[PDB]
Amino acid sequence: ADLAECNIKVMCRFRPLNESEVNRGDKYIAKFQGEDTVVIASKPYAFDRVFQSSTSQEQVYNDCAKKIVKDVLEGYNGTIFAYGQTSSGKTHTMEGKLHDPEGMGIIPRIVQDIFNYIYSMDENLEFHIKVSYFEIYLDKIRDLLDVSKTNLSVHEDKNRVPYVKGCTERFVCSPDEVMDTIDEGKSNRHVAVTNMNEHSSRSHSIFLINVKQENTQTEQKLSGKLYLVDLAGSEKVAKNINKSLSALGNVISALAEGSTYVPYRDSKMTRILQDSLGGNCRTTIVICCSPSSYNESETKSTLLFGQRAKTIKNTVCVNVELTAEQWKKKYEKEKE
Ligand SMILES: Nc1ncnc2c1ncn2[C@@H]1O[C@H](COP(=O)(O)OP(=O)(O)O)[C@@H](O)[C@H]1O
Ligand SMILES: [Mg+2]
Repeated sequence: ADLAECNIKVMCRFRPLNESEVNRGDKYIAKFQGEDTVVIASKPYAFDRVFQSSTSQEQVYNDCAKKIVKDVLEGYNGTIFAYGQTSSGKTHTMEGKLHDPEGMGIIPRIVQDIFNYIYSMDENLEFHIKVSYFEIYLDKIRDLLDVSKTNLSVHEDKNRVPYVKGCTERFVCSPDEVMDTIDEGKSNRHVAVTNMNEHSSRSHSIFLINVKQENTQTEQKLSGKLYLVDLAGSEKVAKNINKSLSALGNVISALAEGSTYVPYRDSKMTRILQDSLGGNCRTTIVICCSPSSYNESETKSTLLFGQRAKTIKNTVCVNVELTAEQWKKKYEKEKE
């Protein structure tokens, strides 16, 4: 009818072994079945989809993000975030070779698709797309489009949904504008960072696409937020090196158990993704793993996080906006 309940989608992507791993006695320990199951230590883990090391960027996008883009275009909130220990393949998955047609990742592909669609519709559909690009490090938000603001606050919008107050919101009209924006952010992130390899492994990168469209015929306004997240490393020290990752794990556990209380507040990361996790949003998590034997423990660890998240259910619905005028017309036609 109106709204529907849906599970969080969880895709597991293994990457091929790197030079480093090959040089040691590292052996490929992932055994594949069908295309939804992977075996590690004579144990099966079934997901919505399992991607082998040979799976191309393009394949991942089609099986994972293309659908999200379609929902967002329909007025749905969607989220996609990569999860896994450092070097498992999160950035490669979400970003890839930003401008390489064959090597680019989910984000740049989603950007092209959004505009391909728009350029297809008639003039009756008017889209207003603004983007934001910030990062969360040590529980503090920095705007990648304006690095001078380094500790932005999370507030609630008019519809009581979490949002980074005061973060840059660029209005874009073409893919190119979004790409330049993304290049601008990648670049500023280096400022005041004394070691990008370590920094990025320990920080959260969030790219937000706010899509608002209005139909002149139907007189309806739809709006959907699209979070594309490149989480910090899930590896442990005894416990998660990233407290924010401990939070994400607790939130995921609470939801998966059906507990009335969910610790979203433990970190602003989990507060920003509050709607993505248990709310009005179509979320897809891509857990990234190393097929390496040297990494077997972190992998099982990652596979479990995926198995829990998979059991969570959201109650989503299109996000329509009506004026008091439009609202009453319908109210009357219904109050009949
Ligand atoms: N699926 C993959 N296929 C080929 N190379 C990959 C794949 N995933 C990761 N890599 C490579 O592995 C290294 C780890 O990359 P990255 O995605 O940035 O890891 P993470 O973001 O999880 O720390 C990089 O050099 C990257 O290009
Ligand atoms: Mg990374």
